[PDB]
Amino acid sequence: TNVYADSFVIRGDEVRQIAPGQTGKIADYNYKLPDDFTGCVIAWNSNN
Amino acid sequence: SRLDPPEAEVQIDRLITGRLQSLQTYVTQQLIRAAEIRASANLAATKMS
Repeated sequence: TNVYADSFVIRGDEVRQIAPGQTGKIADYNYKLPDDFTGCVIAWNSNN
Repeated sequence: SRLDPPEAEVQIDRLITGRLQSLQTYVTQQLIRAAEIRASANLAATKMS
């Protein structure tokens, strides 16, 4: 029906905080995925 | 209180399945005992009549 592609950055650690309900400072204040999330997460490599 | 949404969710789901099993067993066994009580009550009404 519709697709929204969220885009942001985060450290190598705390990447697991990009998940429904997963706690952490980034999840607590910056970006909190809904509990009933539905989609794909792609933490493709950016060392460069 | 001790658990954060994800595993609080999964553990409370296990616990609510357990309590649902307990309450459903209670309700089904009490329906069987209520059928026994209803048979005894029909017997009591039959004796009354």
